[PDB]
Order: sequence, then structure tokens, then C-alpha cells
Amino acid sequence: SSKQFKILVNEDYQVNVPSLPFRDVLQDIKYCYRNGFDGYVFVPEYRRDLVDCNRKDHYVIGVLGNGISDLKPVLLTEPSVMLQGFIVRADCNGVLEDFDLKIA
Amino acid sequence: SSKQFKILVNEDYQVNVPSLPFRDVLQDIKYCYRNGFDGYVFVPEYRRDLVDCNRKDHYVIGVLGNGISDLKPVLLTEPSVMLQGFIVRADCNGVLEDFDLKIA
Amino acid sequence: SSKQFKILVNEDYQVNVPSLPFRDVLQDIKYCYRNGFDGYVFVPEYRRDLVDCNRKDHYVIGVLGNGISDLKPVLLTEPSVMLQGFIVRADCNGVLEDFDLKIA
Amino acid sequence: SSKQFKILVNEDYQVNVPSLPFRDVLQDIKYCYRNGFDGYVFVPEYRRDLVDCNRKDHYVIGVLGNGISDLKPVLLTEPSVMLQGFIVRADCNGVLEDFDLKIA
Repeated sequence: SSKQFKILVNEDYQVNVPSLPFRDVLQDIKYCYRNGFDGYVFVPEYRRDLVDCNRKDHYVIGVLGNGISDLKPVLLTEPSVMLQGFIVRADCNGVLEDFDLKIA
Repeated sequence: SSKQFKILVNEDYQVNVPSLPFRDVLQDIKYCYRNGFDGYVFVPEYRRDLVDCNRKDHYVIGVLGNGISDLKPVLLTEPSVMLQGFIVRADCNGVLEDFDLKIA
Repeated sequence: SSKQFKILVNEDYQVNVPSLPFRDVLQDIKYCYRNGFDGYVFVPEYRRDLVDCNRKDHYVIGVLGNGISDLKPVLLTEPSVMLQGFIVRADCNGVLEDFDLKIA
Repeated sequence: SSKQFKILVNEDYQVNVPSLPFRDVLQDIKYCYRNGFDGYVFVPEYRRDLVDCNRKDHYVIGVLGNGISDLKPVLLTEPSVMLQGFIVRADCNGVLEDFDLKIA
């Protein structure tokens, strides 16, 4: 029903990340659910000002919900109180942490 | 390293809940990690207004962190940006949801 | 399915209103859906400051949702972005307005 | 006095939408009030970040007021506390919901 992943958590580094059309992010979420999140970092919602992006009308991976989190494409302006953070393509340093995630 | 639990999520009902000395909540967390959370509900932090308690100076079970969550005694006024919600003893209804938790 | 109602809208007057247990507000919602809202006023969420009650752990009628609104018991601290306002027992002045409502 | 409509509600998808001179939106509101809102979506005000347009000095259909809502041309910058959302021409999916609307 869900899967555990190790993901690098970025709470310190300003990053400029790629965004993609909705259907592309759906596909990349499915890829990462199968293969893991190497090449991505998790930015907690409370550090969202670390994330810059050139096409903010396009999407990044969102992590949403209570408990085991759902993954779905979101804008960086996503205002839901259930937003945990974003999983974005970046090569900065951080702290590897354990997540438990499912596809929305 | 962690354990999955099904916990009733309460986002609708006001609950008056017991708080306890810090050391007692530590023991209650261990018991619940072993035996499950029947009779408790998870109240997300954005609905902290739902939760009231007798002893402002005593603690409830806090759910903290990014990813798989840590369990630790917290005050109901805990301001940490890492606070996900509370697990409190209450008899109200809710929605059963999956959690992945570890002892802090 | 839903019903249209004329309801006095209060955007100006401070009101002290009764709050009730959840089950009681459910019954009051059903009564008002059958018989109308005379004796109540609608306070829009943007003037929620106008409403006070002596039991802040008890409920009033909430008006929520997009389009035809749902009616359900809420606390005066209800933070949902879907909250339109409250329907509360009060005898103040206001502007009579047309609503379209259904029971949640 | 008013009419009920089924309208696709969009809370998920970024939409680049046409904006028009004020007088043209007046006429489009009249047409849609007669013929329905097929091809349009309702974006709630709390997801106004989803909507972009080319001419930010030109207008879209605004949904305003307490209760049965008024339809009136607005800018996407519309600051009124009575703004419920926008009805905009867009291709995306959504959730069909019932509305009760009148022309301002």
C-alpha cells in the first residue's frame, strides 16, 4: 500500500529547481516510487522559501497528508494545510531521513 | 526501526483530553508503540483548537518531524514547526488512517 | 437535494450567542432546514470577530463549501478555508439575503 | 431571481485563462446564465494562485457575495472579502458541484 524511502532533507540551501507539466510530474512520481529519490531532496513546507523555480506555473512533487504521505504534483504556491513539503531535483547537501509514502 | 499503525484521525470534534507528567507520557508512548492506539485519536496540528486539557503544564503524545514521525511528550502549546499533531485519548469518531511512527 | 432560505445577514453587530453540544447542533440544523432560520443571523467568516459565546468548546452552525453550502456543527475557531460563516441565534438587525443550503 | 448550475470545480490545476474587456465579460455572463458553464471551471478564491492570464488589467467572471452568489466581471487581483472565486474558461478536469447564481 505504501513504501519506505530514504530521502535527503534540505533545510539549509537555496535551490533553483526544474518544474514540469502535470502529466510529466505524475510519471516522475511513479518512477521514483519504483526506484527511489536519488537526485531529489525533500524541502519541508516550513522552509519553502528555499525553493526557487523559473516556471512557477509548472509543478513539482508535493508531499501531502496526515500519517503516511500522499505524493501528487503541486505548484510551489500550494496553500493546503496538509502540505508537508516538496520533493525537488537538486544536488545540495542535507540529512538523509526515512519517509513512508504512497501515490495519491 | 519504526512501526506502522492504523489510527483514527479527528479533524471535526472538540475533545477534552488527559495530560500527564512527562515521565508518564514516555511510558504511555512505549505501551502504545507495543500495543497500538485503540481509544486514541490523532488531531493534526492545524486543528489544535479542537483539543483542550485540564493541566496546562502537563503533556500529551506529540507527533514530530519530517517523514516517519517521532513520538515524544509535548505541551499542547508546543510551537515547533516540526509538530505534526497530537495523539490523545478520546472516544470520538474519526477517519482511520495509516501512520508510520518511531519513538523519539 | 438543497433548499433556498432567506436569512438575516449580520456584518455589523457584536453578538453573544449560545453554543451547544455537537448532537444538539445537528438537530437544530435539521429543524432549521425544515422550518427556516428565523431567530438566527448569518455572520460571514470575515466578521467572525463579531461572535462570542460562553462555551467555546461547544458548537454553532457552520456554513461551508463551494457553491450551494453545507451545514454542519463547527467551533467558532474553525479554520477551514471552506468556511463561509456561522448561523447563530441572535436578535440583532441586518440585511435579509437569499441562501441555498444543504445538510452536510 | 437566481438559477442553479452544475460547474466543474478546479482546486488542482494551473490554468492560463482568457481575460476580456469589462463589457465583454458582462455579455459572457449573460450568455452563460442562459446556456450553462460547459467549458468553464470554478476556481475558489483560496486557490487563486492556480489562475494566470495575459492581460491582468482585463476581466474574468467573478463570483461574489454571501449566500446565492452574484456574477460580475472582476480582475484576478480582486481584493473584496466577498470574493468566492472565479469562473474561467479552461480545459482541465475537476469535481462537478452545484451552484446557485444570479447576475449582479
